[PDB]
Amino acid sequence: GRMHAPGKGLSQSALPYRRSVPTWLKLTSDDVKEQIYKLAKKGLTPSQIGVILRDSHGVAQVRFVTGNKILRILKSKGLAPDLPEDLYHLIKKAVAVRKHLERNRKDKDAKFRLILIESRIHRLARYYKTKRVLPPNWKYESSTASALV
Amino acid sequence: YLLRLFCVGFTKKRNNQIRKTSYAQHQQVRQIRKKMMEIMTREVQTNDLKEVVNKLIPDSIGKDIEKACQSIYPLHDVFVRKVKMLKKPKFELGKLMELHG
Amino acid sequence: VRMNVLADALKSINNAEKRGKRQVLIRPCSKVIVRFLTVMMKHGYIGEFEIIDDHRAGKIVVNLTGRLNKCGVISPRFDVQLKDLEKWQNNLLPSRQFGFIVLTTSAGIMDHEEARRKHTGGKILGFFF
Amino acid sequence: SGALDVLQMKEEDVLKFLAAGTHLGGTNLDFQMEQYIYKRKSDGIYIINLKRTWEKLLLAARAIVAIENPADVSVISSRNTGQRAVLKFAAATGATPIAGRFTPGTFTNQIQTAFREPRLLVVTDPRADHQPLTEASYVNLPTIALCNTDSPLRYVDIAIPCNNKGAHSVGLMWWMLAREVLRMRGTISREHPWEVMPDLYFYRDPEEIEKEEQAAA
Amino acid sequence: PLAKDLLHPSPEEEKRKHKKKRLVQSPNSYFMDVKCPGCYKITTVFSHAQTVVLCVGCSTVLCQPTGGKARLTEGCSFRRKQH
RNA sequence: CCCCCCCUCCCGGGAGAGCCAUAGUGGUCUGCGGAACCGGUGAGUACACCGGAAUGAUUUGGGCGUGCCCCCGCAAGACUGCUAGCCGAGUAGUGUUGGGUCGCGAAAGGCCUUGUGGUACUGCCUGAUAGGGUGCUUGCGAGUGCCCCGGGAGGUCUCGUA
RNA sequence: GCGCAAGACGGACCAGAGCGAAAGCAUUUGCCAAGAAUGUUUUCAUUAAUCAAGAACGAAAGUCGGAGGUUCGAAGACGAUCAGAUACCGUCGUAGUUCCGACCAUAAACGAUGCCGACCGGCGAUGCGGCGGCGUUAUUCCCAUGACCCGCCGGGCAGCUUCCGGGAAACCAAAGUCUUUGGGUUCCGGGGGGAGUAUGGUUGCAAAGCUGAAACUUAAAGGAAUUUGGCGAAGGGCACCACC
Repeated sequence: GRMHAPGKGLSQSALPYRRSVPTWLKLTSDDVKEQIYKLAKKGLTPSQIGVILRDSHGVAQVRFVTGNKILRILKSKGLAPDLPEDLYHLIKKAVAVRKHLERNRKDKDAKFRLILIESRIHRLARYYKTKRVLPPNWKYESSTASALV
Repeated sequence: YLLRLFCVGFTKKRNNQIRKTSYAQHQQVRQIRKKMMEIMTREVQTNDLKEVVNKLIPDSIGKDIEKACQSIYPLHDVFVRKVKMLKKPKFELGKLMELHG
Repeated sequence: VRMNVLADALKSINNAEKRGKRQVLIRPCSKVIVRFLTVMMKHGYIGEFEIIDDHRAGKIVVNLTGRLNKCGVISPRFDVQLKDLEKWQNNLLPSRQFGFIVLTTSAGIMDHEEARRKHTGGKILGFFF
Repeated sequence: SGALDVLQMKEEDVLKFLAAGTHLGGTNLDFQMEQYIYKRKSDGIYIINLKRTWEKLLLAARAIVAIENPADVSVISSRNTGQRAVLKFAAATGATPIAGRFTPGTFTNQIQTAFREPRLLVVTDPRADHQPLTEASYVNLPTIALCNTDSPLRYVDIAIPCNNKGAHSVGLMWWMLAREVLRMRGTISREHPWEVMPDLYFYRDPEEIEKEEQAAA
Repeated sequence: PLAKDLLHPSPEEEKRKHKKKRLVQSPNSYFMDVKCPGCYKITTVFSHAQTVVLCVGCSTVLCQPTGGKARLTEGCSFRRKQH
């Protein structure tokens, strides 16, 4: 079940058992690598990069045509941002919710959802600190809303 | 002449239908209401009182309503339930004589 | 969530035996499950049990012969000694002519009688009779 | 039943099945009759497989002729549709009929006058007639059922897929069962059929008895 | 059923069940290719697009994002590829 | 004269977008061969050219969706819309759900064999002999009855009346 | 019957229907923000479950400050009922009822049933999203679109039935998979009164909320269901010791 919702869901991707390169596709690794390079310097997040590749270029997954995933390629170049994308989106959502609650005073459920997303930010922050990708002096506050947008 | 036209509509149960519920979603009702308001405000703002009343003695506005709204969900019963007047222009006599002939 | 796949597997095969199905399904798989089912088939309570393999999570199909009564799991993971397993088999097993106690020793997953004749012991997995 | 060569279906039995309407089912579908329904046609009607019907008929006839006492098999009918069929079947084979208000004091109460415990029981339908099933549960007594796709199945050893809403279908199925059990017992030889009349077991509504009485001499 | 065999049933049985209840684990969606009637270049697109996609040469848009599979532009020839 | 009428029964003449069909009639599918394989060239769909390669000399029309799609010739079959002789013509006008090859739709004028056999009826009405609204009936429910013109006969069709 | 003015509320449409953590939510329109489920050959890769400290929200009633308070209506005032009513009944009636703030955190806040996860039968329905398949409806041919019908998939409120099984039985598809007793985990109770009482601490302007005894008495207090009761309970039949 979900970790804030009352209900339980079942909706996710499901890769097949067949771990092989598609025979009908004729693509190398260098052209798709510079396609990652171009679509990363255009200013997009890696989930949308995987979406746009499997939408337009007909690739099954990058792991079946290479030996590594997207973020490892981006850190090999160094164009991966210092903040993870899901944490960035959660911080942006929390900033938007707090900005809405600044002008809307009496809104109890929005405040409760603010508490829930702050709990999510805290849990991901402790995880990212204990897996040594962020320094321990990093800490999220309201005054950092314009710092890490 | 400023009027306030009211309208009402009930959905139609098909003869083939076995389900007894036959409701509609909120966006369907919203779009039906938008189409109904646009059609009802189009037929009044273009003509005077006598012409829209002569169009209102038969069911012409309603015939337009079940002509144009059956494409989204079939409905059968629309009458103009009430027309309320709010304000009138300056009082004269030629209009009063020309409505009588 | 699920944190003991062996207890769920044994409860599922117990429920399906009590209803009387012939072929059952277990959604997880592990080393402990497959060695436990081999010692099951070696002592003769089941038949030819299958396993599917994929790159995500294998499933186990187990044939049944109806020669089982109840098959439980000791939770949590207790430890026993050689002067201790008699106390367990007196108050846990239905008799001494049948009913086996499985346990993890240094030589692997194995039952209590050859552990007694080999004079070693360790943590206990479950039980069946 | 299907292991041998002569025991398969004949050519006119398919014609009798299609004439009597022994292929159409009800509206719903049960979860025990799933292996006899092949495919759902239009108008909400499910189709039984006739090979399965003939095969289970052979198995039930073998189970009937397995005993050596002909007066130890009992047939039960409750509704007014199939009444003459079980009576003339018991006249031909040697069975014992109970047609109309099966009394509950037969197999259990051992002091009553109507006390007869059989070896095999043949019910017309489990849903329309469920009282001998409950009393057959209380003694060592298997049951033979002519079940439809909407009839629930309980305490049934051998199930016959049937269309038990028409009297012609039930009568013709009883006719083929009697024909098979007399061929298996050794009275009528297999090389020549005795097919003189299937209308011995056919029931007609009370209009046709007066109509045929006025038509005949 | 008592002795229900879950080793190899009919493929309709795995067809009617869910994508994850299937004993051999495989999804239902697939890859496809489709062209424009007044063009030469043909490109491939997934069955569930989730973004609007246009054919190469910037001539005419091709698919539309839906909740289920992406609906195609009217008058376009296609066939399912498999390997 | 029972009548200003009106209604019913019997018998004919006209339109229709029902079935088996005729003349002008447009497409889809059902098999066979492009001598046989591997790449380059040019912006255009199925095109032209070469370079490899099989018997000094001669060659195979193409596509990139690897397997069926275009262009040919043969063999005839199953289905298909309009017109009433044809051009005019699917033409003005005609539609809101959205486009498409887009429904229904005459003409004026001109030109030729000079223009379909069997087969039912038609409560106004928006969209036909269809779909979708919707009657009269002994007061109650129902079998029959209900297009334009003409001729004869009759003037209270029936099944039970909470 | 026609106008003016104020306040409150959104019937019928409204269902064993939806949403939300719960308390709760129904005139249309415009703006902001959040979310379940569905689909996915997208991404991080163990980020997981429950929770002492601590924290948010929380029907009515209650107290402090205001504009304004229709109707209803504690305490109270006046008459009838009654042996006696300071009760039921009727007419007025203050604080309250509605809005903006400031507070206590109490209900039968009850599904009198903790959360997560696995398993064990069926039937026919409704709500969402997706999917396949006859035939109708938006000027008569195609396409997906809205609706109609037939089946499938996932989550949720469910309904019927079931010697699966459980229970003291009412009943439960969970209250099951339990002497054949062990999946993980938080709170919580040992005959009944005394008593949620006194003291102490705690919060509060205010009512009270949380924490929470002792002495003494007591052999019963309680839960399920059966048999005729006994009903100013319902529904039938009879009698001149009942009536017409």
